Amino acid sequence: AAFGRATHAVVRALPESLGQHALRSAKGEEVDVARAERQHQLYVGVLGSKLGLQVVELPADESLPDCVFVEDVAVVCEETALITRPGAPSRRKEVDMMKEALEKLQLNIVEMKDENATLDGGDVLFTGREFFVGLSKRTNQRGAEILADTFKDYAVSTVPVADGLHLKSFCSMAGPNLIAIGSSESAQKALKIMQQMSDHRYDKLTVPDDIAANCIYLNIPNKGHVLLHRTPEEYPESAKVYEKLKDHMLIPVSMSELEKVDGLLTCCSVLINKKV
Repeated sequence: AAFGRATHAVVRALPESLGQHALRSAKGEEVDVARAERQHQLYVGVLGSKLGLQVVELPADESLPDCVFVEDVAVVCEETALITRPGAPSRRKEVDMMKEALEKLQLNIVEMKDENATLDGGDVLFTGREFFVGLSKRTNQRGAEILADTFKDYAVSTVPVADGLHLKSFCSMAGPNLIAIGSSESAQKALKIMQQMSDHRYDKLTVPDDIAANCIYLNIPNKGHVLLHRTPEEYPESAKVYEKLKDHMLIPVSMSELEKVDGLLTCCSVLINKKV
């Protein structure tokens, strides 16, 4: 029915191999794995206990150190699940535990098994109206075409993404017809490419920190517009921009330890709307 409706959330536990062996763009501090596990169980508890989603929590795999970032292996729109082929070849066995979880929930399963196609679902921004697929180092044109043949009801457009990023490294849906966007020059150029290719005017929400533009919008029954954004302790200037949304229910979620391995808020869940 409404945009942002979900009943189910597919998540995955963190391996202890994440702190040394999961992929990171930038060079920085060592990853506290136990602090990354406590921040991820607060996130699952927002979706499961505080919002009432039905949580499938997949077990961790120590040979897959990026198995927590489950948005990259599955794109779900309505009841059709596109099982993606990820751009990193070491992450391609994370589609095995996802495919069992989404056919236990009885969705329609389309597998991206073409050997020339890559797509990360963190390059996929679903606006409710249409799809924007970021062309990056993890997602080619052939993976964007397989996403277009899977979802034939929706317009699929391509945007170039600057290097080492996903498309949702600087943007997400913060509500119906509302795109949160970072204020860097790679983020602002990509929003201008996305606004000229669409039929619709989207309302725009500029936050100063680019990683803080990744937020989770949810339409939850008997609670309304729900926005999961980053904390004021992490990013103070971008959380006061989120506090101007007085119709939204704002939940601050800390994700400070998974940000060292470029993992953001949308990357750790696949949100499913299952109907009757």
